[PDB]
Amino acid sequence: GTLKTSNLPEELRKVFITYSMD
Amino acid sequence: VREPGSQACLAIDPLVGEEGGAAVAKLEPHLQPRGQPAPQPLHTLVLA
Repeated sequence: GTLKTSNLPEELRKVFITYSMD
Repeated sequence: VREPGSQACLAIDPLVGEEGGAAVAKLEPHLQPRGQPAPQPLHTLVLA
């Protein structure tokens, strides 16, 4: 296929994860 | 009596553009493989 690249600014690259011990 | 020659009914058929239509495209992200030497979390221990 053909390749594509996202313009996602670094500010939108931040992620937060919440979980439990198991 | 009258003849339908001039007034004949009309059928219809669309001029479909499917022959020249673009296709739907599926995207797949090229994962940075861990099979290749990708980095790992540096779980640290202390030698006391």
